[PDB]
Parts: sequence; C-alpha cells; structure tokens
Amino acid sequence: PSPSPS
Amino acid sequence: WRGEVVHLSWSPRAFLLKNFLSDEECDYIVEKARPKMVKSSVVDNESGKSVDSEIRTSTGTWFAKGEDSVISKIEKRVAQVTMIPLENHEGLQVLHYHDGQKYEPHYDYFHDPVNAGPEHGGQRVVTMLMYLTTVEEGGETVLPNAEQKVTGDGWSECAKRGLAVKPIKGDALMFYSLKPDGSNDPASLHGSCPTLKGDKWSATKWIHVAPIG
Amino acid sequence: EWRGEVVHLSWSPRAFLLKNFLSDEECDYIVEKARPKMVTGTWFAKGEDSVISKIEKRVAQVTMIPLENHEGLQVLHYKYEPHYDYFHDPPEHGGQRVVTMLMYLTTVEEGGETVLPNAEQKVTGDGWSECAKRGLAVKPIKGDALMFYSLKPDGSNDPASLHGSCPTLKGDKWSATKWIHVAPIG
Ligand SMILES: [Zn+2]
Ligand SMILES: [Zn+2]
Ligand SMILES: [Zn+2]
Ligand SMILES: [Zn+2]
Ligand SMILES: [Zn+2]
Ligand SMILES: [Zn+2]
Ligand SMILES: [Zn+2]
Ligand SMILES: [Zn+2]
Repeated sequence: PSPSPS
Repeated sequence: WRGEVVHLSWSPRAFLLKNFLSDEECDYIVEKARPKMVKSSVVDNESGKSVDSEIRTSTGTWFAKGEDSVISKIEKRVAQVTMIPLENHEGLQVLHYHDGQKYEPHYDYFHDPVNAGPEHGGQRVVTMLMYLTTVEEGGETVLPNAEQKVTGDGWSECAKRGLAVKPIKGDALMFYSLKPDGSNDPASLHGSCPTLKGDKWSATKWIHVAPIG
Repeated sequence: EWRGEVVHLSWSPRAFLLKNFLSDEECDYIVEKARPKMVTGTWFAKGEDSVISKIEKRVAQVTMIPLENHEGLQVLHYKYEPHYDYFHDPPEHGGQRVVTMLMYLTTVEEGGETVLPNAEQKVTGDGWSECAKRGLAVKPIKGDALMFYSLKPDGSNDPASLHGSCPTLKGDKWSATKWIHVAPIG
C-alpha cells in the first residue's frame, strides 16, 4: 500500500 | 540546478538526476532527521487510515514546508525540475532503512477514497526520491513492472526482479505515478529492496496534481 | 544528454526558457530545409530526418512526455491573435494538448516577442516592444526555446496560457514548434 501522507 | 539527467525508462516514466543534492545537504538532512525517526506507516487501500504494516519497515520523519533554510532550497529545486508548484508538494519525508528493512512493491497513488481528495491536493502524480547515502549492499529502488530489467553484477537478486537504482549519495530518482492524461500508471510499481549492509537514508517529495489545502 | 540552463519564467502559466536548446547549426539546418517547402508555414513528419529526430528525442526528454504523444514539427516563417493551444469551445487525436515548445530559429533585434497577456507578471522597461508589455514576454533569440503548459497539473485547461506573437519591428522571425498531447496521437 501507499505511503502515508504528509 | 543543472546536472546530468539519465533517462531510465518510459514505462514507467523514470529519470535519474545526478548530483541533485550536495554531500553537504545530504549530511545536514540525516542529522536533523535522526532524533525524530519513528516507524513508517502506510494507508489502508480501502479505508485510507494510516497503519503499521510488515510491508514497510523503515523509520521516517517529516519536515514541514518552509521550516528550514536548507530544505527550502531543495524544495524549490524539486519544484523547478518537476515543473509543478510548491503548493502541490507534501512535506519532506526522511527515511531510514538498515539491517533488513524494506518497502515491498507498491504505488504512490492512492486507492482509498480519502487521500486523493481535493482537500489533500488530489492524486499523487510524481515522486522525487533523494538518496542521502551510498548503500553497500541492497536497498535498491526496484521497479518490477519496468520495460527493462537490470542484470549482471552488483545488483541484489531482489533488484533483478526489475529495473533498479543503486542508492548513491546526491542522486535523485524522479518517476511518475500517473500517465500524462492523469490515469494511474501501473508500470510505476516500486519498492525498496532489503538494505543488507549500510544505512540507507533517503528523502522524498510526493507531489500532487493540485494544491494541498 | 542535453544539459541546459532552464530559466523559470512563470508559475501562472507554467513557463520555462531553455537556453541554447538548439545549436546554431540545427537552427540553420531546419530553416534551410523548410525554405523550399514553405506555403508561411510547413510541417516535417516525425522521425523524417536524422537531424530533426535527434531534436525530437531532446524535446521528449525535457518535457518528460514520450514521442508517441508529440505532433510533428511545424516551422513558421513570420495581426495580434493570442490564443490557447488547448482544445475548447464554443475528442481529438492524442486528446488535449498539454505542452508547447516554441524554438526560435533566428534572433530578432526588435519586436517579434512571444507574448502571454493573461500571465501573472508583465514585463516592463526597455528592449520590450509595446505589444510585449501587454504580458509576460520572451525575445526570439536563436537556439532558445520556450516551454509552456496549456493544462494545469490536474489536466484542466489553463487560460493563463494565452499566447500570441508580436509584430516584428526589426529582423525576421523564424520558429519551429512542437505540440505535445496527453495521449498518443495514433
Ligand atoms: Zn477498492
Ligand atoms: Zn510483507
Ligand atoms: Zn512509493
Ligand atoms: Zn479530508
Ligand atoms: Zn544501521
Ligand atoms: Zn481559441
Ligand atoms: Zn499556440
Ligand atoms: Zn522573412
């Protein structure tokens, strides 16, 4: 899965 | 900025920027980042909630935009080269992998119904990966769905699964998560191969299609 | 393999000035082959000759949009009529046009500027024609190429990208242009 946002 | 740019691939669209960051910048960033490092997280594909997962075993931290002179110069350099305005950029994410730490193959674009929302700047379109150290063994950025795989010496087996990039201090990888028409590019599947010998420090800029806010 | 100086011009529209994008000799090559063919303006087909093919691949590299998505090279030999390069009102080949590269084949001593009237900041002072002061402007300088975006990063149309050409006051404006779409032109 996608890296967690800022 | 101006340096050598090596076209890596068209599918996905991938470019390597040689000597993007100075050694001095690389060092400064690792130093500021060290004390703040915590376990990296991912978002659930369905829910968009940030969670801990075996998938991804680095540590990381964040720097807010504009909170630091050194990083602000870098920030502007990243906007310059990507040709997308600073408003669309997430904060700088600094990462560390060692001693088996990895990031299994994944997409930087979101699947979930929350994280690519308007408020969040819409979808992620491009990522800049800045290597802050040179890694002895492993820790390659691997792109398994690339048109052209690497072979021969000095590449882990993990890295032969795809097109791969050896982390070298001062180099940055730019690749697109989206096609130019804005559709998802599945060719952009990427990971970080287990870091075996060495401390891999990198920094990322995840840039969106629209302003965050 | 083209390493050059990029001068950031604007954020609204997104516009960039690529110094020495073409060699003096490339310029000369293009204009000499275009001459016998002008009717003025004229078109060279993709990958039609080795010289232009090399240039085509350069454009692909700097725009970071592959060749499939590019139209051929339109050579123009130079009525203020600013316009948008995107399709609009009151489904096309390659879909929308996203990026335009305007390559100056000659240096123009006076006038001839590419003008962007809906731009964030307009030029002032000298060396600038009256027409050019209507907007952000760029001087034709042999070998320089203007790169600008017709669409915002989210693929919406950017009216800030409005652009025209000012009358030539002294000299002889020659240019070569490349239009790049969001999808293959096939
Ligand atoms: Zn789903
Ligand atoms: Zn796993
Ligand atoms: Zn990623
Ligand atoms: Zn929200
Ligand atoms: Zn370590
Ligand atoms: Zn029109
Ligand atoms: Zn036009
Ligand atoms: Zn003439």
